[PDB]
Amino acid sequence: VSTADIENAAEVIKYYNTSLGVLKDMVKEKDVNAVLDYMEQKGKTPALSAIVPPAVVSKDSAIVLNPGNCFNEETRRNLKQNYTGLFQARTEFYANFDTYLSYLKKKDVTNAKKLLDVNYQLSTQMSEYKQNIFDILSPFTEQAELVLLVDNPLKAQIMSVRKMSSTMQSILNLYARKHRMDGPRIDLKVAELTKQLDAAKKLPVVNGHEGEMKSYQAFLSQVETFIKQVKKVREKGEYSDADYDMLTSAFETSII
Repeated sequence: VSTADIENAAEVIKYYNTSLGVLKDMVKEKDVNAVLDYMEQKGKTPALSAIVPPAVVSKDSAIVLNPGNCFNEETRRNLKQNYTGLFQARTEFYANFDTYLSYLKKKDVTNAKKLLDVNYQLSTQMSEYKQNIFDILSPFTEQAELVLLVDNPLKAQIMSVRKMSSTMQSILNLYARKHRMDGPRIDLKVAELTKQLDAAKKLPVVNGHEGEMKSYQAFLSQVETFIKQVKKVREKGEYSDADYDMLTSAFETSII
């Protein structure tokens, strides 16, 4: 591991961290759910008390649209394509909301319903582009970690926490798709999480890191609790915010 390797690896992780924040901001799943819920309700009643969450201005678009040469050209292309597609779908989704309200003002329920249906599809697309970006990055961030943790006696444990935390967040982001739940996809990701947890459970005790070992095994126990909760929620027939918040809370406690 040279200084060039280290810089490269840092740049990869930098881009991931910026991406995590940007995608959190650009697809706020509960806000998107809220927009769609208001659209549905406004077609039934005036829904006079509602204030739908406004679309925040894009931050760090200069960074995410310009992935560096720490990624290969194909990767750079695919990242740019997915971000570009995301920003376009999001623009449309929010433009369409305004137009929808104007069709309703004109009593044009027929055209309003069609624009609602288009927005359900744009919501799914936004979420797909977001997950696509994480999926693209995953192999490269794993390589970057190996460089940065090369001399760290807890590299395997550290990497397992980072990997499983990403998988839990991916499951949360799917679960939040209230209007178009992909049950089998959630099950697939729970099976990935389970494989990660099985791998983690094989790791040895590292001598002289008594606190870190305790911390790590508490995390593993919480991951197992999370897996079991997601399975129980998957036996139910509809999304609920209570279930989402239970799961997100289970996640947050694991990373404390």
